[PDB]
Amino acid sequence: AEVTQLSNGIVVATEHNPSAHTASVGVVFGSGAANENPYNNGVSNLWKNIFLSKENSAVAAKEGLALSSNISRDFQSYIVSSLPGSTDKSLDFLNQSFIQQKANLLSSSNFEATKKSVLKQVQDFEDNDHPNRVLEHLHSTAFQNTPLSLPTRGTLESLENLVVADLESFANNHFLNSNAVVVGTGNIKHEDLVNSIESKNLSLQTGTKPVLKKKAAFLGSEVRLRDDTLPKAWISLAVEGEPVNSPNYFVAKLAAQIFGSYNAFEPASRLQGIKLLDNIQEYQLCDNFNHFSLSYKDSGLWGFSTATRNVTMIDDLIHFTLKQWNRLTISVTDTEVERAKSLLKLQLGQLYESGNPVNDANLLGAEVLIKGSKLSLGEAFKKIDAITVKDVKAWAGKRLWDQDIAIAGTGQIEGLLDYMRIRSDMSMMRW
Amino acid sequence: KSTYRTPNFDDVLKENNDADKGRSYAYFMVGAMGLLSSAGAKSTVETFISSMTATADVLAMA
Amino acid sequence: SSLYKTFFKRNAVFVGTIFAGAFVFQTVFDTAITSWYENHNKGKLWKDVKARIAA
Ligand SMILES: CCCCCCCCCCCO[C@@H]1O[C@H](CO)[C@@H](O[C@H]2O[C@H](CO)[C@@H](O)[C@H](O)[C@H]2O)[C@H](O)[C@H]1O
Repeated sequence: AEVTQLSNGIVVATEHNPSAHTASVGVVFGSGAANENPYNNGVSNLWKNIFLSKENSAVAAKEGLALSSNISRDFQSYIVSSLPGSTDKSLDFLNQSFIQQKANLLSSSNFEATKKSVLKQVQDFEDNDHPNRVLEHLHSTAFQNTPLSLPTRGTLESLENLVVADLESFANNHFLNSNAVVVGTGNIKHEDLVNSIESKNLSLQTGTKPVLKKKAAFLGSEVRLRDDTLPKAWISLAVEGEPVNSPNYFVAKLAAQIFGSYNAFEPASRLQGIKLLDNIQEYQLCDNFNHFSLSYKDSGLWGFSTATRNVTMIDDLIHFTLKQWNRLTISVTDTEVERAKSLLKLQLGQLYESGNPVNDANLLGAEVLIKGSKLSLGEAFKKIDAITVKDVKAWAGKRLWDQDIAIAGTGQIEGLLDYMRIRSDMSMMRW
Repeated sequence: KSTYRTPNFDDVLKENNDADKGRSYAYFMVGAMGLLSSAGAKSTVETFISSMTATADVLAMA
Repeated sequence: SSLYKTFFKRNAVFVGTIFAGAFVFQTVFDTAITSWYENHNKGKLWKDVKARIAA
């Protein structure tokens, strides 16, 4: 439970844990899909793919190292996992790929083979992963003509028109030192890693800063991807949520826990202490749903996603769900809040403390890049337990009550009513 | 064309410097319509109800 | 318009306030119209004719 972070020439962040069996090392840059353009959209995802290319991956496999990368909206990460003893050989492969081979990975035979793979990759996503496809379009319409609208995997049209030069241009503008953080998770000590880093000098493009842009903004709107050939309807609906480092960061996440997630086929899920379940189970309004409180640097999204085969009652699904959310402003109970606290801790714990260091790296990296530090799991619980019904009400009355929404859906959505009908349900009539 | 590239709505969208601009106008209109309707309904109801009160020709002072 | 946000603050006007304002309107509006009407017809009214009579 130690969050150590020091700065020499580069900012080093680590979180050591005795028993772990393995150690993960990697660099996390403060720029992701939110930094791209509509035309070079997908460059970051492309970088990730060559970094994991058969060539670069085989070089690490001989050495007994495993590679992992993750492209997000606000950040980007390249991670190498190793045994606690080879904590130095991971750094050799890291530097060898970001300075030495930052020209060998970009060969005309490797690039074309990779491009052909991310194309079949992004295509497969759009053709079959409907729930994530819908969630991606939700960001697209909610944050249209703004940084958060760009999809992480990039679009097919911007991808196929991408060249080696675009990779370089992005790398020379974002893979900078002032826009990076070296992260180490597993079991290795902070002093053990910082020494191996401060050993090898050479700045390489120091003092250089990444380009600036315009602030992200939420726009109440919708995108309907109707497709009657699909056997279900997948929808996602949300309001402007909370950005990371917001006073209500936790109040929002708790609010989403109150309604939680559901799976009609799992006996135990049908028994949860969620009032909404009394309404949706009678006629089986859906196969599943899940609420979320997505947070990013400039903004976020609070809402839910759902999947259903009850195509003639989608209006009841949306109506009952929105009536429940109305409650947060006027009648949420003490016990609902308390149930949420307990469940929020359990989920927040299971995330922050998993038996996998690669997840730890992403969580640590993403946090330190935005606030310059990481809030300890024990510190979070103190904030969570401090939330009162009055807090949730004040939050809901500002973020949910009579506020614009963003909608996205695909499949048999003929039954999903017009925007104004959904929007009207964001409140209730009163004397 | 990619579905992720939202068409242009610039001609319709208001340059958001005053977030609750359209809301305040809509709610004032809706509120004023509700006001004048209620007064109209009240006047209509009273007109019909008063037609049943003693007629001008039957108020003879004996 | 910030004039709206001072009284109702981003929320719509509620029925009670609408009904209350309607009763007020009815009285005010009627006097305003009757006044204008009688003034516009000054000289023609019975009130005016009675003033010119003495019996
Ligand atoms: C037919 C005879 C005519 C009778 C009179 C006509 C009807 C007049 C109704 C007047 C007010 O009715 C009023 O409507 C507004 C919406 O417009 C409601 O407001 C509700 O929706 C609005 C809009 O999303 C929200 O901002 C608000 O917080 C919510 O309470 C209010 O609670 C209700 O009280």
